[PDB]
Amino acid sequence: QANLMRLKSDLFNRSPMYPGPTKDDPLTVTLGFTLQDIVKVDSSTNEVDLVYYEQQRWKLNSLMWDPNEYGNITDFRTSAADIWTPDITAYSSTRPVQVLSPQIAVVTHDGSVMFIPAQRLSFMCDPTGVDSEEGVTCAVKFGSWVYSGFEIDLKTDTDQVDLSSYYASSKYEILSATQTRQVQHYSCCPEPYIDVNLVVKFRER
Amino acid sequence: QANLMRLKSDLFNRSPMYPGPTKDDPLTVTLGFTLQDIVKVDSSTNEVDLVYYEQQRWKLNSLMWDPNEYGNITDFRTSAADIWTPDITAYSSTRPVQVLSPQIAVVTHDGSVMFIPAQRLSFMCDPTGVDSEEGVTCAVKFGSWVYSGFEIDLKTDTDQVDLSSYYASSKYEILSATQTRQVQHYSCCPEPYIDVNLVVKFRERR
Amino acid sequence: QANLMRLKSDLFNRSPMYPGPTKDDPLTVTLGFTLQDIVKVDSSTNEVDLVYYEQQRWKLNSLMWDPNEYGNITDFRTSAADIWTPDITAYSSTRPVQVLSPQIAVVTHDGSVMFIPAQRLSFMCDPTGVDSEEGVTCAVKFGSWVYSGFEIDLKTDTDQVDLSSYYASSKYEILSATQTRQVQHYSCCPEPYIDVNLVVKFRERR
Amino acid sequence: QANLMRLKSDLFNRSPMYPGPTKDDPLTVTLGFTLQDIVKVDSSTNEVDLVYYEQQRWKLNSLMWDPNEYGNITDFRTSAADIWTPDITAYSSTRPVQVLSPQIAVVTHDGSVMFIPAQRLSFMCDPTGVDSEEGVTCAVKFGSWVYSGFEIDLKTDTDQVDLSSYYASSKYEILSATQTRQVQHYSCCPEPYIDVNLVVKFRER
Amino acid sequence: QANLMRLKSDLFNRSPMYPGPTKDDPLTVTLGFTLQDIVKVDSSTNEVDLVYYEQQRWKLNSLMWDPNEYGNITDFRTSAADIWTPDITAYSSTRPVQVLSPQIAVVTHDGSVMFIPAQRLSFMCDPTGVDSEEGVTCAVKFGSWVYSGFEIDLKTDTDQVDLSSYYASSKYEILSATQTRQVQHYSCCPEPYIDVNLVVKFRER
Ligand SMILES: c1ccc(C2CCN(CCc3cc4ccccc4[nH]3)CC2)cc1
Repeated sequence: QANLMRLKSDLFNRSPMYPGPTKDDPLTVTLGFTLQDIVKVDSSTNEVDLVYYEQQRWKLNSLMWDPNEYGNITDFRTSAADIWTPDITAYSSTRPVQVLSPQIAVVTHDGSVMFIPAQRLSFMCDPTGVDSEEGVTCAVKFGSWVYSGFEIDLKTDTDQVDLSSYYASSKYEILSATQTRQVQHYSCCPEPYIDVNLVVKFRER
Repeated sequence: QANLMRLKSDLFNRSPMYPGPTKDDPLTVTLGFTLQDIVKVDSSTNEVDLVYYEQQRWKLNSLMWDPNEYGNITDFRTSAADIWTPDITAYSSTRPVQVLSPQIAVVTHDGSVMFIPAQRLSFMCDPTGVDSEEGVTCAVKFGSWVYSGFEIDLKTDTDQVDLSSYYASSKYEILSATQTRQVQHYSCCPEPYIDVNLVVKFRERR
Repeated sequence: QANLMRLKSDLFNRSPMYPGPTKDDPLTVTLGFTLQDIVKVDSSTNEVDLVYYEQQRWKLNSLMWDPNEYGNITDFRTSAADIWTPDITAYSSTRPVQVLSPQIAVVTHDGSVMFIPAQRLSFMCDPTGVDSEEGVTCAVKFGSWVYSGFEIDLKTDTDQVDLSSYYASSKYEILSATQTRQVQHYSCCPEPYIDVNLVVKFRERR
Repeated sequence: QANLMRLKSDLFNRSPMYPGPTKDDPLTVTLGFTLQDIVKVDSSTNEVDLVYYEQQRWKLNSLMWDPNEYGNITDFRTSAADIWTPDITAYSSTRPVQVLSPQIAVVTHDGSVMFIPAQRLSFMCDPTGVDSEEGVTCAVKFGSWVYSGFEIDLKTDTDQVDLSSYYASSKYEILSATQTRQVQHYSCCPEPYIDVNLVVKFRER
Repeated sequence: QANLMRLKSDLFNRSPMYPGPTKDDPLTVTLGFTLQDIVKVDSSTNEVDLVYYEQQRWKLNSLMWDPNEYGNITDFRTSAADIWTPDITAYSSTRPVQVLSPQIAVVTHDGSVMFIPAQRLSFMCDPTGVDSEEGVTCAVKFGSWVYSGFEIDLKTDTDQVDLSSYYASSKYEILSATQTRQVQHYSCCPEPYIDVNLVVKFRER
């Protein structure tokens, strides 16, 4: 207990928080989606509600330590407020995202961080043809709101969304769910922007 | 009031907060559910709303004291923000949980903590057959979001949910309610994962 | 303004906040309800919404002062966040209570505190028979969530709920509204538990 | 910018916040309503929703300064959290009031404060007869929750609610809107209770 | 990293926050709208819900630095709470605006600030004729709530709202969307007030 208290004090109370990446020191953020349920479909407003959990991973040199100096502690859990977290947001949401899980991250001695928020998201989708055999395709882009591809490099481990935790008695059946890295340009900035496109094909069970 | 002010100052202002359990220092958390009401059933979205209070108890050596050194004070009440609390959550919720009670915990001189938040939860459940004699079975898993079974040992005193405070004029009658501890070794890694599966069998009152 | 600034500084900046009552130093809290309106009745979920004022009164020796030492100031108003407040909650609510008034309390030189939050509460009630001449009876208990009768002694001035401020053009007419103090004993602990049962008999106007 | 930074520091960092009025030092608060729209009417719950802005004015000696000592600055804007604000509330609301504007106040060198929060309020009103030619009359009292007329003297500039900003394509048309000050006296206590009774007569367009 | 941590410390911890503009030191705020979707239309309450990005740009001398003194850092990202932000609000909203993006701003070495909050707004609009070929015209004014045209000079880059990110499968089709600067005079003091009128002509798809 004493060694962990000493580690947290040395990492967070001694030095200031990580101020975010720069062009000279970019950061790689790996995203992964686990789709739990398509809760609601609104044909009158063209909104679809998803329940999912987003796995986020990044590495910081400022969060590194030698386990031998801290009673062989290799990892710990801390409030997400105690550390820097990437500004990953849905680009086509219609309501503020609702958090369904505790905001706690796991820090490893090599500086690796894992943050897995469970969320409910309302996003822009026309559900016409959901009642058919062919179904309907919905798509939402996830990315850093303010950091370009020069500061935050977004990645996926696989393009396959995890559907092993998908609610078996859901109103909607998943036909396909993919997560793809895209490099986009905007009438904003000449720098490239990176997003992860979550594409879900579904129909009424 | 002076002895309690002195105790709170010695326990919270002198030392930093408990940083959570580790594999070398695991923590046992006892979980208990008291079901008060099945408020809403949504057949179009497959959501069911429960009102219940979740009893949580754990013991910390850092929260121990000698009552004789603090005017024979054996226990006290403090804001849940002043102490560490386990990250126990519903794994299949559809809305952020709503708190219906003050966020205050009871600390005993032996280091025991009791925190009983009253909550309204919307979770995933197909209520088809609720209008029948047989009823319908809903299930929701509770556990630590970030800690494994090597850090947090989640347990239940009984597998029976307390139904003594269940609303008598509820729209739904409950037929059975169990709280069972489950160990899931199947995930990735050699570490086990623990959860309390709250299983409720219910039907429309008649 | 200078004398009040000096008083608030001496009462709040000099000493830490009151840490709550103990068995050795209990606190009496007087509770009173002023029913303003029965806003909503939900026959499909068995929820009833009330708008009421909850008068709360307690006395603290730490909040006492001599008016002669502070320019003859006998009382003042302060944010409820600057002082300790009792954890009085509804035992059968279905939604987090909504606050409709500023969270400010009145402190008197004898240490008396007056806190009257205006609230909207959704609680468990079957409103079947509200459309009848006889009406329907709803009940909701109020009490400390974590303190027993040995730490917080809950009291009422009267058995009657103040209906003088009840909305005259409400959808529902009040036939009777009582607030009764109840002492309960549970098998698990020897301490008595106190609650105020708010019982309201009402029907659809005319 | 330097003179304003110096003024704010001298007014807020040097001295503690105004502790509120007393019987010996009473404060006059001038209240004014600008009705923007009657959004919703609920015949099943007897609730009416208004969108309006509430002009509040008071004067404090602690907020006075000599413009000549601060680069001829006669007034400034500050967050409402930096200053004391009166506890003016609706006495018959059914939902917590929703704030539609930034919580910023204007302070003048003579100690005058102007705070104009834009709000959405749900209050108790039977709207039976709104669909008729005669319309319906709704009333809602506003006043200090904890201060009596001996501490806060509530006033109005006019009896007329400002309707110059009322939404022209509203579902409901305003037939009359008064803003009248009332004194309530009791036999028990010598303390008067002051309120501003906002009375609105309206019908469906 | 070290140079950025040093820059943020020198800009925010050394000096107090920007206290806002004055008549003697006015500020130009550039406003731009990117309409993403007309989510909801409520014919019973006369409310229309929009999802848009509000680009805000201003320049402060207090936020200037020499990149050469800070490891050639030309820009950075910081929480909107760490800096002053203009009180730009919708004048005819019916609900508190909902934020759909992280509250982070970009600061450039010349003192330029870019803040782009993504929002969901419910505002006053009669949607009668939306089901027709001609459609319906909705308008909503945006401006500083407490600052006059003598303190905050509101500007636009173009008269045209960015519709390149408008949801293609929306329930409503955009016929025209303009953002125009207006100098209006209110019932208060003789100082002019500036706004940006967002006018949207739309119909059912
Ligand atoms: C402490 C002191 C005052 C108040 C308010 C005073 C103004 N009243 C509207 C009219 C009113 C009723 C009423 C009932 C008891 C005593 C004084 C009262 N004044 C609303 C309550 C609240 C808390």
